[PDB]
Amino acid sequence: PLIVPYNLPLPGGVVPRMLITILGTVKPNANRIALDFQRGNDVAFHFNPRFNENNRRVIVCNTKLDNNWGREERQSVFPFESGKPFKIQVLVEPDHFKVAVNDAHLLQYNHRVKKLNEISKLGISGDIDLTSASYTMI
Ligand SMILES: Cc1ccc(S[C@@H]2O[C@H](CO)[C@H](O)[C@H](n3cc(-c4ccc(F)c(C)c4)nn3)[C@H]2O)cc1
Ligand SMILES: [Cl-]
Repeated sequence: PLIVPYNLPLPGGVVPRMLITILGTVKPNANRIALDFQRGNDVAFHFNPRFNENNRRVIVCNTKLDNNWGREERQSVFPFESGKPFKIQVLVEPDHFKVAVNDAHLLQYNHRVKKLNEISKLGISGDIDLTSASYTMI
């Protein structure tokens, strides 16, 4: 398995039609996972499954600019499961990141950070065994 937290460079930044695929297995009794598409110190797109936020499972998405988190976007569809293998696919579209988990569409996140070419790394962290992290053009 790859060492978590893992940094996946995205050479030249992201572009529409770029597909990022992450395979891993959630740890037993997981608490949290995060994907962080980063523009330097800023987080263009934070995708954060929370397994126990006041006894609810929720995905929180947000952007961090100059160390400040913005408005959260929340999704109660929660496709992750402690102990089980998952696939996350993040497709960059012109106006949003489009996320599918286990081949089912989950959410879209409109681009707040609009310099897509400057979003040139992806951090993967939290309560997973990480099998692979890669990208391709579709
Ligand atoms: C005013 C204010 C008060 C409280 C908060 S809470 C904050 O909410 C953000 C989304 O709005 C992020 O989720 C933040 N966050 C989560 C993680 C994280 C996730 C998974 C992981 F596996 C690792 C290693 C780290 N890192 N930062 C989280 O602290 C926010 C604003
Ligand atoms: Cl969290």
